[PDB]
Amino acid sequence: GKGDRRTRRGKIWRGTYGKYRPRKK
Amino acid sequence: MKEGIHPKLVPARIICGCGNVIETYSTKPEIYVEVCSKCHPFYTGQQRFVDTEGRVERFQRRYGDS
Amino acid sequence: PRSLKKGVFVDDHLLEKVLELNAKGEKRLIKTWSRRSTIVPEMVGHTIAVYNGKQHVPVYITENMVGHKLGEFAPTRTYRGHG
Amino acid sequence: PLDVALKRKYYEEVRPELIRRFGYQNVWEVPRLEKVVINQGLGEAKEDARILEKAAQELALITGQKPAVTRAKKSISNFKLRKGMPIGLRVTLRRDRMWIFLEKLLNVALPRIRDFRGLNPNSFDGRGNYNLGLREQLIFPEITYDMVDALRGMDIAVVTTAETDEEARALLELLGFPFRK
Amino acid sequence: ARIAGVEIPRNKRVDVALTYIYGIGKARAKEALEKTGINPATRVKDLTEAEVVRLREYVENTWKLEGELRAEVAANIKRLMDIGCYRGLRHRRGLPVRGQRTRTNARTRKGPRKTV
RNA sequence: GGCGACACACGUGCUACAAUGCCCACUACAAAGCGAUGCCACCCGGCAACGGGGAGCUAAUCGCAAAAAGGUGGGCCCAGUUCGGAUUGGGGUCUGCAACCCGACCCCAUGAAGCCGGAAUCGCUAGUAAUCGCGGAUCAGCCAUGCCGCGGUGAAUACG
RNA sequence: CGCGGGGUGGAGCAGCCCGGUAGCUCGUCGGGCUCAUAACCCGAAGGUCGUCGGUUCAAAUCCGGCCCCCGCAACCA
RNA sequence: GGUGGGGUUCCCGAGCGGCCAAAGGGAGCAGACUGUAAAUCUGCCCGAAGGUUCGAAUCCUUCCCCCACCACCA
RNA sequence: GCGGUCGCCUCCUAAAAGGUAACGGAGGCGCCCAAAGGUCCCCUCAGGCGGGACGGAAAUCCGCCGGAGAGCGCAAGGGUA
Ligand SMILES: [Mg+2]
Ligand SMILES: [Mg+2]
Ligand SMILES: [Mg+2]
Ligand SMILES: [Mg+2]
Ligand SMILES: [Mg+2]
Ligand SMILES: [Mg+2]
Ligand SMILES: [Mg+2]
Ligand SMILES: [Mg+2]
Ligand SMILES: [Mg+2]
Ligand SMILES: [Mg+2]
Ligand SMILES: [Mg+2]
Ligand SMILES: [Mg+2]
Ligand SMILES: [Mg+2]
Ligand SMILES: [Mg+2]
Ligand SMILES: [Mg+2]
Ligand SMILES: [Mg+2]
Ligand SMILES: [Mg+2]
Ligand SMILES: [Mg+2]
Ligand SMILES: [Mg+2]
Ligand SMILES: [Mg+2]
Ligand SMILES: [Mg+2]
Ligand SMILES: [Mg+2]
Ligand SMILES: [Mg+2]
Ligand SMILES: [Mg+2]
Ligand SMILES: [Mg+2]
Repeated sequence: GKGDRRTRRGKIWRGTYGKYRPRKK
Repeated sequence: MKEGIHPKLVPARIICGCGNVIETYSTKPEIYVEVCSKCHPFYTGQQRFVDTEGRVERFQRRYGDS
Repeated sequence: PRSLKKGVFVDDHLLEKVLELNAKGEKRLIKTWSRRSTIVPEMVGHTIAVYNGKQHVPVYITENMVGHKLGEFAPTRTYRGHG
Repeated sequence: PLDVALKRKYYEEVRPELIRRFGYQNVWEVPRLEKVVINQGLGEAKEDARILEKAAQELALITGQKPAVTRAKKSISNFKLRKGMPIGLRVTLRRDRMWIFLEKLLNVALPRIRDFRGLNPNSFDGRGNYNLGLREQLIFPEITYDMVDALRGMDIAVVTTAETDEEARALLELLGFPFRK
Repeated sequence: ARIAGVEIPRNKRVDVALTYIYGIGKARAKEALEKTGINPATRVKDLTEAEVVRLREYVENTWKLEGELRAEVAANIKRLMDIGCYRGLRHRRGLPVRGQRTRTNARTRKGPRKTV
């Protein structure tokens, strides 16, 4: 959920990046 | 011992992270065991695995030079 | 948690006076307004009077206080409960 | 079943080291193990005997003896308990069967206790017997974890012919009891 | 089957069932799977009792776990108190430790409300 | 130093309590704004935050940029659970003279309350409500879930 | 002195017969409605049972004492 | 001691030889209406043993209690 | 008169046999148990101290010490391992 920083959409919520939301194309 | 209504208690085979415990002598022969110690896992012949002692230490070290 | 790991910041106001108290032959009570700094190892066994905003609180210093700031041992508020 | 490794280990390891240490003049004077008595206070089950009989089924499985039932000596009101109700189970065991049980207890049971930095060495009662309590019953090999309705522990009492404490310690030490030093 | 302390998981999946241990989950799970070369999609209900000891010893000996962890966590927390530090006496008062605000809902740390 | 207190009480909110749902992969389609004392492609090291290196752009040129929901495929199988992420332990990145009080962020561990909410009470009549992301302002950094805007998909119902 | 009844949350009352888990109305506290108060609505807290002994496994409850209370009595003289 | 009535789902209550989860009422729960409280409305949910028949809550024997009544007391 | 009382058991009064009074001091009974009865066979308390998971002043368990202070259905007395 948007409050678990350890999920994809979690990190999208705070709009940060990381292991669970890496920046790539 | 009273005859009837009593468990058999027959010579058995116990296994573990180690080899076999030959002694046994219990009802329900051939039993499996999580971890037996006295073959020296678990604090006997203590390995003290994943030990630390770093509570004071860590901020004494990396902070030493940095 | 938190951070530095390059620079390990501590004020040089007192670090001077502490280093000078290392090899002096004397140990006494050093009044400081610096809670921003970090404590030890050359600090340990020394008594520092730290400011909470109101006064300087005496604090004895020992080894398990290591990585900690000097303001942690000088709390700023006064509570004693509600009722 | 007269072999029993621990029994032997008492005679060909322990008895000798014992005489060497305390310097006993007589054959009999050196400490013997008599009587490990196991006991469950079960008063958690009062008006339900169904809970009791499953627990005595349990002991027999680990001990090899059907336990006794202990009954309320006096009525004590504050927690239930009128007089004569079943309180818990108690089994005495000796002579071989104590051996075969103590053997398992040392090699298997105690290793399977969460934490377990070893057995507290103040439980020697000063006339030289030792006592220990256990939290759950599945630390014994005979228990399968799918047979447990609820975890109930016990009291183990071990009696020595050792007149003193320091002696009784030695005996159990040398038998391989993991004391916390 | 059994793991440090006891903690028997069952059915579900090997990788998920390892979460159910204290000290382990997500990251520490999926890692110990490939390092013992075991399929995480497999149900623990059925596997080789080999993969069971491969898993056990790794996980048990790699990093400290339920009994040992829980006592170490409690250990620092003791040291935070009794040293007298602010981090510590917020552990004393059962109050919030890192920042936040106690004027309104602290509840998790504070406990149920006691009205007046 | 305090405005950050905390037995408590209230307003406005965010995240939820799950299977029209959660997680992982791959794959799409916007608008408005912003930036050369800044925006930063691309390459390397790092699990990552980020750190190096470094090209373009005074910008319909180059950059923030990935839009998210959605689509496909696979997993979870009704469980206080692969729901939910509160607390707390440890480990680090960055701004800054300085993050103890009081920062934001990353990772490992921890996983709380919560199973749709008493009396009551709020919004909304259409590209509205619901839901989904994105941008600015202020600003070193940020406690922004706020505010002011942008488009994405897109209901119900008005007897009277 | 005599006899009968009693004493329990802040108030007023049940419960005591018949041993085992203290209830009711009001009041108090937190919320709701109101511009606001009162009424009303949704929640909550609060008593060791006058006191000291005793009986029992267990006493507000059964027994004894003391202490206050209400009622009746004190006639022939 | 005697006579007559009983005994039904939590309470009351009708209860019949062709089955009557067993009328009905209220209580409880969930809905609708709601200033408060209700009223109204909709759904949810055979004393005992034995015995007679194919069928027993129904008929008989028996047993246990209740209610009622009359009578007696050395 | 009013009040209390009225038979039964226990203790004291009662003066070391028995018995003995007062509106002398204190308590109890009007039941109970098909086992709480007969017999045979075993067993021995309370309490204190040390030990022992949930177990606390006391649930059950183990050690030692404890000659009866426990128990004997109910009041007291006598009795009693
Ligand atoms: Mg989640
Ligand atoms: Mg002894
Ligand atoms: Mg604060
Ligand atoms: Mg403010
Ligand atoms: Mg908000
Ligand atoms: Mg152009
Ligand atoms: Mg819950
Ligand atoms: Mg701070
Ligand atoms: Mg659920
Ligand atoms: Mg709500
Ligand atoms: Mg309109
Ligand atoms: Mg959502
Ligand atoms: Mg935003
Ligand atoms: Mg009010
Ligand atoms: Mg009002
Ligand atoms: Mg009493
Ligand atoms: Mg006259
Ligand atoms: Mg209403
Ligand atoms: Mg008279
Ligand atoms: Mg005489
Ligand atoms: Mg005489
Ligand atoms: Mg009398
Ligand atoms: Mg005793
Ligand atoms: Mg004792
Ligand atoms: Mg006696």
